[PDB]
Amino acid sequence: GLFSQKSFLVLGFSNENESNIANIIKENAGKIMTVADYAVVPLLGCEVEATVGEVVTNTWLVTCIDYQTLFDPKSNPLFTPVPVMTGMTPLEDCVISFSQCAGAEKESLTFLANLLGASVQEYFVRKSNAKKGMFASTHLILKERGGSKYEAAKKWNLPAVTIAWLLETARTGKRADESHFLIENS
Amino acid sequence: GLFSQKSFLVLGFSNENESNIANIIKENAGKIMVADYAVVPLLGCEVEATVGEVVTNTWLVTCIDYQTLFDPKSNPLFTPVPVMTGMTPLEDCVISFSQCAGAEKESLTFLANLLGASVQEYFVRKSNAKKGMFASTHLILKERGGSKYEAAKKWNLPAVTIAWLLETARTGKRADESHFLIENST
Amino acid sequence: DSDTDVEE
Repeated sequence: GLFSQKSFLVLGFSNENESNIANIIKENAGKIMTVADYAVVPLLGCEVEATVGEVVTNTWLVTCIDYQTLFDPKSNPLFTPVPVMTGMTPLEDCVISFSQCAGAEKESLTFLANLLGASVQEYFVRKSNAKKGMFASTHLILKERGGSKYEAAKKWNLPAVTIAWLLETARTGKRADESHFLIENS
Repeated sequence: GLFSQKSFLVLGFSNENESNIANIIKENAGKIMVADYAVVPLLGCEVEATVGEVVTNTWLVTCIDYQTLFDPKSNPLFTPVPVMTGMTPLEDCVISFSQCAGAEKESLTFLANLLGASVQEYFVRKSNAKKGMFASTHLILKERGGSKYEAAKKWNLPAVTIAWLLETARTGKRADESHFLIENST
Repeated sequence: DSDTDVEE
């Protein structure tokens, strides 16, 4: 099993939600609780008074399972609790598209972006289209230099930023300088 | 240079093709003519003269694209690839690739076509005549991960390893996809 | 994969 020889605490979720999560861990050879290897917590985190090896997110758990790989939680900031300056919405007029992101990582970035007041769009378009129901885009968030959307942003002169821009925005409560997080400089 | 103090021998290419390769080798500091390497077509040709090791232009072009000198044994397209000629085992297949780029991808697409498959950029669930997309039958990739892989799982379509392609190629017989699922790769 | 390239 993927989670074989690993023990888990499932903290921070509703009764129904943690029952599901626990079952998924069990279905992947993990044990539910001495010291547990992992405390699974929601993306934004929660109180963990118990002592555990490391605190990790449901985004870690699910990604790990989706790719049948035990990713080192430190390999992605979404794998451990993400600090968000509560109740702040510094991205209230942004229309964000993601490129190069898939699945649970993408569902989590989406949640964050909405949480900061952004609106997240599947299609990266330069101009609003009411009949089509799409809004002009203002940001593109991506992992690497390349691909259709990246070229479009370059052409349209829209900022193309690494994920760190989004997370720095969340931590501070303030819209990070897009120019410090351009994909061209990574 | 990268091919600093490396002697080469180009074999099996066309009148012009020989020259383009010879050029790109000098252009990265190698010498032409016992040679350190013998560059031959993807399918390999007649090598009488004794050389260090027989590599392919796919290896060559790949090396230059990364500015790294790769071990020829570290990828099966870097050395001549066995193909049972005359066979079109992939006759009815429509193949997408994922996680493959540049020279490697040109070569794999080469072999796929050779076996009589058609190759598409887009992984496509349903044929769309207006869009020009035929429904895909196979995904060929490297790891579990990414949107192409997720569509394959969701669509119940085989997402297989590169070795599926090369084994079909070797025997002229369609490899059993179930023996090459990326889902089971370790 | 610089492009998603997924359809339907």
